[PDB]
Amino acid sequence: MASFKLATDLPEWKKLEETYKSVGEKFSVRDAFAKDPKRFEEFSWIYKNYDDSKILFDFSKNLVNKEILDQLVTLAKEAGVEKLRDAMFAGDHINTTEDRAVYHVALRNRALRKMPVDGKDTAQEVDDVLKHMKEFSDSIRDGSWTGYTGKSITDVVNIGIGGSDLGPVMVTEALKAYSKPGLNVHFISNIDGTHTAETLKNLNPETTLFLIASKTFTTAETITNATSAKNWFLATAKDSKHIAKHFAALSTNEKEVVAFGIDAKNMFGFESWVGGRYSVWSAIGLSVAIYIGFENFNDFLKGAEAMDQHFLTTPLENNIPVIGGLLSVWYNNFFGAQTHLVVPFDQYLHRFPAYLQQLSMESNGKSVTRANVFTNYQTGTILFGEPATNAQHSFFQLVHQGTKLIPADFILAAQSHNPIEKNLHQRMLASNFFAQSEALMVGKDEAKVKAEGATGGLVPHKEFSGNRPTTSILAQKITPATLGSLIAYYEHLTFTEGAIWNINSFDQWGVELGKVLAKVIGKELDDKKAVATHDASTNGLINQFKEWEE
Amino acid sequence: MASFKLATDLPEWKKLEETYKSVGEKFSVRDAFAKDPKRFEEFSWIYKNYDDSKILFDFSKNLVNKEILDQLVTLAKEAGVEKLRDAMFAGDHINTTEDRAVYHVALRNRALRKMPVDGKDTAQEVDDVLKHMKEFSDSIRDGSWTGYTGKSITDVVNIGIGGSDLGPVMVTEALKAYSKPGLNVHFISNIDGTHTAETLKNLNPETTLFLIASKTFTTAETITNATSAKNWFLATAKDSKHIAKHFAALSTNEKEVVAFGIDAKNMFGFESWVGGRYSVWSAIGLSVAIYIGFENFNDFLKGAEAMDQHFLTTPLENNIPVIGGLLSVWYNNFFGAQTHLVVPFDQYLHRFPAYLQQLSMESNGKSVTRANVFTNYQTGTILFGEPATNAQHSFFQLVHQGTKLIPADFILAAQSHNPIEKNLHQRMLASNFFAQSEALMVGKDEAKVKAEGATGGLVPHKEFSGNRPTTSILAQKITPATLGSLIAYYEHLTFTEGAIWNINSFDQWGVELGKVLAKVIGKELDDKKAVATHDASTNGLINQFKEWEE
Ligand SMILES: O=C(O)[C@@H](O)[C@H](O)[C@H](O)COP(=O)(O)O
Ligand SMILES: O=C(O)[C@@H](O)[C@H](O)[C@H](O)COP(=O)(O)O
Ligand SMILES: CNCC[C@H](O)c1cccs1
Ligand SMILES: CNCC[C@H](O)c1cccs1
Ligand SMILES: OC[C@H]1CC[C@H](CO)CC1
Ligand SMILES: OC[C@H]1CC[C@H](CO)CC1
Ligand SMILES: [Cl-]
Ligand SMILES: [Cl-]
Repeated sequence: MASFKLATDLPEWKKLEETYKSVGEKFSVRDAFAKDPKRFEEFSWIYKNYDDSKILFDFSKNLVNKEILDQLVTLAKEAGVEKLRDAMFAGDHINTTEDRAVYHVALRNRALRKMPVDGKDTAQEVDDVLKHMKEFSDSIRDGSWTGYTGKSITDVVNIGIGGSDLGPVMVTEALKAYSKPGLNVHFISNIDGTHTAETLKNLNPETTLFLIASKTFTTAETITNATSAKNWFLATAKDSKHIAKHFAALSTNEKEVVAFGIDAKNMFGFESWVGGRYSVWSAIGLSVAIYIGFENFNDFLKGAEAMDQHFLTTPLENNIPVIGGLLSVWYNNFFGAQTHLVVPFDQYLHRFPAYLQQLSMESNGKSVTRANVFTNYQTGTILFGEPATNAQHSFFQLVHQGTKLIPADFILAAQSHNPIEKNLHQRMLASNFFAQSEALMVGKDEAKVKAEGATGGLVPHKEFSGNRPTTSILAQKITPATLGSLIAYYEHLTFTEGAIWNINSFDQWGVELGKVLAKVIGKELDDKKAVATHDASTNGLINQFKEWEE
Repeated sequence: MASFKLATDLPEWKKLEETYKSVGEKFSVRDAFAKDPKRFEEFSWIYKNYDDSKILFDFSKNLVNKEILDQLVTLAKEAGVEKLRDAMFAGDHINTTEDRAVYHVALRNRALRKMPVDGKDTAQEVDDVLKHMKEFSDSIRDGSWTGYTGKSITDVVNIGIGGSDLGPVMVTEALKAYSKPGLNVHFISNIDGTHTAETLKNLNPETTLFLIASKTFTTAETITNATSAKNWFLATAKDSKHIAKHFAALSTNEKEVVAFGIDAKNMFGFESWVGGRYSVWSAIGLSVAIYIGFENFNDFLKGAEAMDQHFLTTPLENNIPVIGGLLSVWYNNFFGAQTHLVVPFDQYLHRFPAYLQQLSMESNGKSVTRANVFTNYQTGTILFGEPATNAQHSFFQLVHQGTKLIPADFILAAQSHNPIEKNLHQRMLASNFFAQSEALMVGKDEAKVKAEGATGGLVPHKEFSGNRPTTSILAQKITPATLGSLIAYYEHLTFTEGAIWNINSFDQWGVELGKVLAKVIGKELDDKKAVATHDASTNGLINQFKEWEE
């Protein structure tokens, strides 16, 4: 139970509103650098990972100074961010609406610290699943697990949706440099039959392995997809005994897995206290272990663990995910910026924004606090993004010259996995990273536009305001460990935001509703009659569909 | 030159502010349907395509009624939307800042209407490029254009970025059902050397054709990529005489193409008046014509042409792209919603939101009007999305239960290209389409939550406000023609928004800045000394990079 009801009840909230009007609204980043020669040092932090690799988190181009950050830290203290964090790590049931622990941090407890739920350590139970994952993924990779005709597996198809899909997708794409030729992964997720048809069309049943990924093992889309995949498999295999070499399950529900025809020995389990959008660290990450090997997957976990330790043990004023979360609150609640842009200067990370979009928005898109009252202040932001340099050629127009503040995170690795042409591409990429954040800060004034040759009415069109904020995140290399730390950064940022707003970051009563009105209409689409059971728009759309369907 | 300075000073703007306060803010969509039994008919329009196929645009779950829509139409008349549209179609130089025509509509002039720029008809000149495109794409597909060892082309690699990349990507993905076995397309765009390395590593130089897609033929990323691709090609082919069978260009700049080593005969041309984000209809679409055949590409153009005719000839109150644009203004400028969500219930259309994100934000992210003064009101929204059903399990939590208004467009085809399992998947997909928009409108009140079994503090967490607006777009089938119409709808919606805001939707001075910013720093990355020529953050980031680079 909550120590306060509303974020607006915390004394520092009004003080921040007043600082916004006196200092924040008209904040000049150019002036801040001129006032404070040490600003880069003061507003950048080096994170050291467990493997002694490093990531620089530079917040110094944000609309923040010492006064503002000190106030945000006081707000975090008033909100009990540390109390809630500590309860999370203690295994307390801080998912109050589902009455569940929130223990993705236990999934990556590779040190085997005591991490109890309901007074019982989880360290060994988690480790045992990882050992099963190692054994199975090793046998897929070395050919000792063969298909029904005695061939090594060449293609692994994950079937799942939401938290049972997007993490596997994003992480296999991100760490594809660590894959091996001849072993491919695929991801079926949409119920749209296109997804199944296009994915399976050119695969060989004899050498394809399915992972059916579902926490509940009841999700409409996933079980239907999995059934259609089984039918494809059997169209060639022509005997149900062959299923056992070709289908495994990633779930919390052993009874429903067995009911589907998968042997319990090929179920990779996890617990209720793993949220889908926090699940890639669990059995749900099996596709990643198969694609890049268990040891790389373990390194990914250890990266998360090291960031967890940083979050747990660091005073707020130097705690990197907390700082990111405080700046998000600053922009969301005081500037009224509705969005948060994440731009990886990295093609492997092309699905990173999409993954973070689920993490962030599904966590923090809430209107009710832990005191069970409605928020009349803003909660979760809308997170979006695409990789650079492409984004620079497209919606960066609006980032630079539009009327909306869009706080932005830019991410670059100093070293490429693909340093082709003697690192020419990489140097060009990095130059863009530095130059874009610089430009967003410094802008281009009327005098400069004139000096560059514009006259008369053209001039204002070529001006740039500057003072457009960015956070720059520079890693040495996007290894498994680094990616693990980067995701955990955003997990704990998300945590911080939710703690300040006093929401439950860990339920999802909208995604849960997502299965009820659809079943009602599904049955109406199976009947022949025109429908009149809904509002006129829903009826009209259904009836028009009925006239146009096959 | 403009007939007004600022949208806020059009007479109807202050009237719409008063209507927002009195009727708009607290608008009840449920009450609207109860008051008007004909609401679905009054606020939905069937669009008829040139091939007699249809698309239903249902706006009736929006926060709009006759009073509001009539005021928005008056606003459009005061802003001179029709006069600017007519000037666009006349070939006038409405891109005032670059002194260019805006003539993507001429690209899809299959009717060969008189469409002049600078007083000279473009119809035959456009048509002649399309004839070249047909000839070449036919020759790729029929194996008469062979590689340097006499083999059919199997892989076509477009190299380009932004406007020269995202349309080809999105449309080849969208129309993949119309492709043929054994002829694949790929898209290199990022400067990041990963993009080139991963795309080329398993292709055969003997059967790979490159299209270098660049309006200017000077873009740094594209020319660098193209050079690296030529190096890869020559590593196997050895003799540069073989380049003529493997490299073609899509460009306005013949001199630079020929300087690169591409024969002028293998340039597919277009003109200055094609903006990149409006360019897939031009030579830039050659990869589409190769992948799906010229006839399908031509059908795509004819769908756009039909929607152009609708936009040109329809009174504002019944003009479908104008209505969409008026609603956008309503939400952006009166409700203060910063975002616009686009969700295709269609996996083929997975890259459709990203394409629209460029179209929309790059067009309308501006702060200066055609009277060359700064705005005192919001312009372009932030457009985002992913396909459903994935999105329902990603971020729809926030759409349903968060604190932000997010106008959403949902798109479904009645018929799938892949009606597997006797259309089971398709019926399930459709059910979701109808149910999600219904749910966003109806919500779920406190009493219903109690009736469903929640007590005490759990109750508010399970409430849904409803009155969350959607637009539903139901097509018969996403054919080439349908997709052409759909993109043109969003082009003309974008046009409408910009016309009301009095901005130039057709320049992109932030994208142009980005293309000259990186070279300065690139030269500093080539020296190995530490740098102190910038602000302390930019210096700090460059210097840390230098410490960490290979
Ligand atoms: O975030 C969520 O809870 C949803 O995306 C789930 O992750 C998705 O609905 C799949 O649920 P399950 O894993 O139970 O099949
Ligand atoms: O929208 C734009 O203008 C950009 O995205 C361009 O398409 C991109 O910069 C590539 O330009 P070009 O086609 O001249 O290579
Ligand atoms: C072989 N599978 C064992 C699964 C294990 O019992 C579980 C772990 C977590 C939930 S269920
Ligand atoms: C064979 N290529 C000719 C290209 C033609 O001249 C052009 C058309 C549009 C711009 S340039
Ligand atoms: O073309 C591949 C497709 C896969 C799913 C089956 C399901 O019956 C149909 C064939
Ligand atoms: O591995 C494929 C890669 C492609 C680009 C060339 C550029 O030199 C290097 C090899
Ligand atoms: Cl297990
Ligand atoms: Cl041509």
